[PDB]
Amino acid sequence: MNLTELKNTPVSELITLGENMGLENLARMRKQDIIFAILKQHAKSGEDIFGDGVLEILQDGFGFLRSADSSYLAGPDDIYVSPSQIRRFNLRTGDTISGKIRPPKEGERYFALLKVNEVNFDKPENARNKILFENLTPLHANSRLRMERGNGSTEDLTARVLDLASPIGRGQRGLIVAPPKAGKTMLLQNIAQSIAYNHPDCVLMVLLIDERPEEVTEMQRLVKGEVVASTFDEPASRHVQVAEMVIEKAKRLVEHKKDVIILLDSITRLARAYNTVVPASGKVLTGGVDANALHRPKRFFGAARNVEEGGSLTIIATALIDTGSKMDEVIYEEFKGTGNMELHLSRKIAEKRVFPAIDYNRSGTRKEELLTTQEELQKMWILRKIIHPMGEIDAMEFLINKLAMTKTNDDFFEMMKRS
Amino acid sequence: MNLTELKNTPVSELITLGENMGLENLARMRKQDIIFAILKQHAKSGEDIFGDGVLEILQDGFGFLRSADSSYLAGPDDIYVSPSQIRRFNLRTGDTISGKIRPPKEGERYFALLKVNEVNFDKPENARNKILFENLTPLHANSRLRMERGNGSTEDLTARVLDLASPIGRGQRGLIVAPPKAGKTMLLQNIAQSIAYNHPDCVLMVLLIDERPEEVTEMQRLVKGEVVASTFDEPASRHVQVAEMVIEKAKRLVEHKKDVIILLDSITRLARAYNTVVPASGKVLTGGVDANALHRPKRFFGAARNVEEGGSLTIIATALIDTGSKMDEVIYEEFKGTGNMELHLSRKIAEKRVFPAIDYNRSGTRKEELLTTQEELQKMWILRKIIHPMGEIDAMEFLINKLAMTKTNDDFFEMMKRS
Amino acid sequence: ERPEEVTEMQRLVKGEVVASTFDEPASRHVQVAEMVIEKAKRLVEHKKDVIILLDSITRLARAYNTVVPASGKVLTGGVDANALHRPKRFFGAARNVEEGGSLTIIATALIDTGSKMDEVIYEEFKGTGNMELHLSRKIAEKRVFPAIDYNRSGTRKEELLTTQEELQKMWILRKIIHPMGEIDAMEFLINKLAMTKTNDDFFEMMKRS
Amino acid sequence: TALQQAFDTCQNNKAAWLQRKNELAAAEQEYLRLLSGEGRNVSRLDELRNIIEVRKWQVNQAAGRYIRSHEAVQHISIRDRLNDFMQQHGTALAAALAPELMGYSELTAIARNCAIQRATDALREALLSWLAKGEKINYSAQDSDILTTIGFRPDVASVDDSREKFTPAQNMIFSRKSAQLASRQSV
Ligand SMILES: Nc1ncnc2c1ncn2[C@@H]1O[C@H](COP(=O)(O)OP(=O)(O)OP(=O)(O)O)[C@@H](O)[C@H]1O
Ligand SMILES: Nc1ncnc2c1ncn2[C@@H]1O[C@H](COP(=O)(O)OP(=O)(O)OP(=O)(O)O)[C@@H](O)[C@H]1O
Ligand SMILES: [Mg+2]
Ligand SMILES: [Mg+2]
Repeated sequence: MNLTELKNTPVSELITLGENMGLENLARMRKQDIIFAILKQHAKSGEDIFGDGVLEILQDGFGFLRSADSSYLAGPDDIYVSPSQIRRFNLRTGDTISGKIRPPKEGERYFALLKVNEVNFDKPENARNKILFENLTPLHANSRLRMERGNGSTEDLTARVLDLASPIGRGQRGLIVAPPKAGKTMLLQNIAQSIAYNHPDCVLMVLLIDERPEEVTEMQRLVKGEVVASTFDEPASRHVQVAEMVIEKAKRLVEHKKDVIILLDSITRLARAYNTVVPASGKVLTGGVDANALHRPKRFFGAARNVEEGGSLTIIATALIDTGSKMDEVIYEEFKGTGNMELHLSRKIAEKRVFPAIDYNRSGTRKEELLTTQEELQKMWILRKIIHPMGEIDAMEFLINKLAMTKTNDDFFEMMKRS
Repeated sequence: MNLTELKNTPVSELITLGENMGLENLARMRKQDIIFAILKQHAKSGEDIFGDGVLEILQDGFGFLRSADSSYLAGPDDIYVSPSQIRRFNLRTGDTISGKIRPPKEGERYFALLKVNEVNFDKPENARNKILFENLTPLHANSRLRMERGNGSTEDLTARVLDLASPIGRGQRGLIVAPPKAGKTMLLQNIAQSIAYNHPDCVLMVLLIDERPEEVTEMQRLVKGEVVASTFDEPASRHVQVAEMVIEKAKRLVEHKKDVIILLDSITRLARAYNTVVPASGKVLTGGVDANALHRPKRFFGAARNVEEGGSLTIIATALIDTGSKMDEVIYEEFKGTGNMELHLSRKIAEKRVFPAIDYNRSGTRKEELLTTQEELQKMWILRKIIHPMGEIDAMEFLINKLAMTKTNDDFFEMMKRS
Repeated sequence: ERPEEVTEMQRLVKGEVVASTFDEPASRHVQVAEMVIEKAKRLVEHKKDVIILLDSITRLARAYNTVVPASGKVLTGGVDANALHRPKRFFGAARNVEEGGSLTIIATALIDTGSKMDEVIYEEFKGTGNMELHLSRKIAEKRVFPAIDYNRSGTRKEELLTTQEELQKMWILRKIIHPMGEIDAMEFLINKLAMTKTNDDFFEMMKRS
Repeated sequence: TALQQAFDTCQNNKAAWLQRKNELAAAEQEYLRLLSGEGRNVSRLDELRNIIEVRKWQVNQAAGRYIRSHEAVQHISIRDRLNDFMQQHGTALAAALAPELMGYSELTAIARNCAIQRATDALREALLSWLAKGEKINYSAQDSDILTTIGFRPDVASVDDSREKFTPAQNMIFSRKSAQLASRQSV
């Protein structure tokens, strides 16, 4: 068989089929151990097995190959890759690999690679002639992503007002400022599913770090696209490793003319993990945070750009404020104006039973002219001018009850001027 | 010979039984030595001997069976088990094993096991075929837990406000942010006794860390459910090992379709023990906490979850604040977002002779809309809206003077909404 | 302690007092402390009430730390886990026996001595006792003694120790003395109770004048 | 026949309250004997004061429980007597207050409650006549003897000690005092 179908199955049928084929008392061990034993038995039987995953290289070329479904766990099922084929094919970290896998022999405990049939959904020789991500020229978000599904979903409202507040374009830098208990997770999953529905072509990735396991599994269930999530149980080292793996996979994939967007929940937690994972540089910013450590999140957050040659990498991230700690405000101030698109969430607007809890007056976008049309831009700026004089309570409730009396956004666009 | 009640019973009848056959002067050594001596004397006469315990494996398979009622002390009464039978009958850490016990021979001083007649409170045949706890997919809380006893007891009043403050659900990580002198101990034992008196089917466990012996024995003689209390006597090694063994036992019990609720007090002391027991990793955070000193508490606290089928494990832990220690502050800060519900024990409420000290405006719950009925849900919402504006002292007074005069929670709702 | 204090105590106290100056090494202190605590344990085993005054826990812990073998894990300030576990057995004997006898331990601790490990082990000893009272340098500077701080001091579960009316008196005193500062409240209470004869008379003259 | 059980409960509550009263008196007398006994004994004096405090608290609790049992006995006797009398003379007083109860029949809840309260005030005005003239009346002869045993309302000795009220915290701490008293008395 292949690792692809083995990984994405509940352990029930897996253990039943393992018992039917017959390995051992295969109940009391890890799922990765069960998969390893099944693969060992199948290899001993004599049938060839395919393999696929995402490749990473250590500091000495000791290459590993992990799987996205298992959240890049360092289990025994990871494929070993020697530096020989790494140099022969001139591959690096983040290159998706698939091909024949060599069963392990004596002296090693990891499955090896016989041959690779394709790399990053492309031929091994064709993908070699590609330039690095940093060699491209950034450009503004020319294309427009619309969150309106068009089916008039009753829960689509949170997305609709977003198009009326912050237009979304490919290759932009998105940041979200949200206090705790602001309904940001549901908004993010709504955005992800709207993107998957309206734009099935673009590759969707959702990254979760140090989140609750229930949130992780509901992200897995709800999102049709693949979602990578590392919980808080593992130390910050694994969070750093998985974040680097995801960002480098996105960088390697965008060169194949793929529009890739990735979620970041949250930038503050990733920055904290970077701060607590790196050694002290001798200079510490006030409060107890290393200034040098903040260089690491930028590498993750500075890749949001649009490429004229093709492809567009988009980073949409959320940030935490008023959490009671001092780190969150320091991270917010560090990432104050580093992104070209920001969306504000507020707590007082959330505690009055109106959602989404978007602060329309403060939240905004940059370079809307080249991103959307003209007349719609003028009409929405007129709407913003109407919203501005009043506060956030009346404006938000008014917008919510006005967007609920019709279905089509175009119909809403043609009703305020008539009255 | 069902050594359970032999260990449970006090020392007077044990001394009389030991002196029945004139076993020298056994009123001087430890209880474990007395039990070992009487067990060897009964075994030497040829009668069959039975024993039960909780399994903990060493680094070489030299497994030990500890006694729950002995506070998991590493005394001579622990039952030795060989790796061979562990592999044959599929034994793991935290499992409960009962059966025939082999008398020791020359070369060893610990009782072995002849044949186990029960493991994990069911047949050993189907016990070996069980799914690991971490392999089960987590979910959100589904079953509501009512802290109200319903008998209108004056002691239940505080529990009543708990149902009005934050509902308790299965697989819910609960935080009790309680500074010293906040009345959390009797609140915790009230919660435990309410759970025992309202949900006898659900397995109730209480965990005490480095607590004074008087409180330990008060808890032991108060709650009918069994309580594990690592006292203030032993060093951090025993605390961390007993915490690991009890959490493994809880996982093993919940793997068998059993609901388990564990109360812990306090998580700050457990984190302190983990920090002082972990070897230095070379990266020290502010407050003298290692970079890996949080891995163990995070892994312990993230265990609680609601599985897709079977029993659920729920952890309620108490965290201290304003103790004058910076590491307490940092562990509380890193433990803020890891729980889906928390109650604040406001200090200012304590000195006003109004109890329980609940900062109702600050405290809250998450995902409660999918837990309770929508009618009482919106009733709680309007109650929260009513209580939100005014201060904590007067809100607590207004809640107490009207909840004490009524009978039950729904009666309180009816009387407050009729006026 | 110095020989002066131990000699004046032994010539001033009524019951027998165990003492050991610093002229002897730390091992002498360790052995005398352990033998005293186990002797008191035996005395309370024989259903006899025994009270142990400890002065001071910080110095005893320091001696234990200096004498304990290193287990390879040393905390900040040159303190080991066993270095604090050894004095823990001496300090944790305070408990009550329901069928007869009692073993009460009252101990003093040193802070602001110029060594940070002193306050570290004080913090480790912050939540181990059910009764605490502090002494402030500034209160003693004003030459008013004892330099006790009423707001800071407290007793855990003092309701069971005293009666209801004494509890009411204690808590009305708490409410009266809590708002104002420490030195002014201390001098006010000491001068208002100085003219009295007994505590009950003071309570009676303050409750309704 | 639950009236007999209620009467027995009231009687044993009264006996327990009398036991509490006499033991409290014994504690008070021994305490006052020790007051003039001299020789300090501060710990003994404090423990005896705690003993007498818990004794008087449990005396108050027993008196309150006895009063509650007595009033429950009165209520059950009243309801049983009224039930049997209504089964004996229902029609006469049903026709005395006829029109409201005849129009009652089947109506809405508000109308039914209004009719019930109209009947209650009508019978109040009816009973006011004998409330004014008020000749002497004795207990029902069927079960007078039990009513003879309880007689009138509970005596002043059972109510003079129930004047004060205790907050739930007081109840909890005094229950702890009683529990430790029992634990130390058992040994
Ligand atoms: N439109 C809405 N209708 C009903 N409930 C809503 C709506 N928007 C938000 N909520 C409520 O807001 C709550 C906030 O929980 P949620 O998990 O979404 O928070 P978050 O802002 O993502 O952050 P965190 O999970 O860290 O608290 C949800 O439990 C949900 O019940
Ligand atoms: N419902 C209540 N009614 C009356 N008193 C209460 C109530 N709840 C708490 N208290 C008081 O709160 C005090 C707190 O004592 P306790 O030692 O148990 O507190 P804790 O919060 O567990 O913390 P710590 O043990 O560190 O002091 C108790 O002595 C008790 O008098
Ligand atoms: Mg969220
Ligand atoms: Mg406590």
